[PDB]
Amino acid sequence: GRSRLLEDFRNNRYPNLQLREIAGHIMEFSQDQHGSRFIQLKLERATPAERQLVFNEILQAAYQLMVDVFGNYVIQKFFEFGSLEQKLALAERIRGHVLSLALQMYGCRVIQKALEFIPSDQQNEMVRELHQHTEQLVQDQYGNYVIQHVLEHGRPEDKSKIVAEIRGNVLVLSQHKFASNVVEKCVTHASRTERAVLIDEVCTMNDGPHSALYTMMKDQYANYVVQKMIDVAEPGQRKIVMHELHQHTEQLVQDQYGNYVIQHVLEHGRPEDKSKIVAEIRGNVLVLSQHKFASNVVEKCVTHASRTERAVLIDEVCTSALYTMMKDQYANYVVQKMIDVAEPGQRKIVMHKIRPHIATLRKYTYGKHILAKLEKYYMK
Repeated sequence: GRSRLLEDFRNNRYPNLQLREIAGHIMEFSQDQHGSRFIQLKLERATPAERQLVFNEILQAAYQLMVDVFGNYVIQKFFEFGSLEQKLALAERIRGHVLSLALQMYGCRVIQKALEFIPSDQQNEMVRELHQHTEQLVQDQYGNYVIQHVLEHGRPEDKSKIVAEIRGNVLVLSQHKFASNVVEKCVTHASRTERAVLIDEVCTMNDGPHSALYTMMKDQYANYVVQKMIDVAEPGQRKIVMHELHQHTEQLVQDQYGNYVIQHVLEHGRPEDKSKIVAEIRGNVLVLSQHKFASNVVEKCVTHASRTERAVLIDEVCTSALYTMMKDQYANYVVQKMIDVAEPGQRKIVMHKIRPHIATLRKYTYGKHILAKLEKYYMK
């Protein structure tokens, strides 16, 4: 059913086609996978008159195109390169349907592009329609992305309304697959008072099987919220959060999701918190390096601990444990990190233990990675 023009374009018959040559076929091209991309790349360098001619053929079906798999990109580009009254015309079609679009797969991207390029007075009239269903949007598969956009670029009063909607549900929404992204953006972009209240909510003692903080640290989605809370919490609330983390470090370094929080503390935390984590895995480097989840924790300890702590962690393996670790799929990366970070006096000891197995390492998958990394310092 395609026109001969669109079929020729898809078959690469017109290498230098222009927007003027597809007049009368803009709707057909916008709904085609390759024709839509043609309008996109051309929409950025055409005169406003040429854009207006393209805009004329899609105005009546603009609301249809906003949810189309391929036509929505043409609507997005008109927000990114169209004139003022064109964006006001597109925004007028969205008025009354902001909720319906924000919940759609491609409509949520049209809503984001709209709030990004339309004047502020139209952003306000559009974001006020979002505040009516904030609780519904933060948990939606696509509505949460619109709420995140307001938390990153909206007005502080708009962010306060979103924070107030999250208040009292911080624990539950942190564990939600999509609301966790919204809760994290609140901790990042709310005021220091608002985010201190949100952090304080999960710092309260509850009667649940685990504390609110410990439950979040081991949760699939809420642990990403804990990491952001650790970054921004004031020293008072920070000591409370880190205290709960230290009480469960042994389980967290091996948990499927808790190990990420431990890694975050090792990368960005205070040296005192890093030292207590190093002290916990100290004595178990061999076992934890072969663990599918705890191996990345041990690797971060070798990378971020102090020189004296690294010396003890590295010497613990040298007294063989290195052979078992080089043959392991997870512990292999721990050995390579130890070679890079060890002081030259201790690196000689590590390379002296790897030396008897050099001829056998090439059989293992990562043995090449070990030999190529040994070549950087061995006998140099």
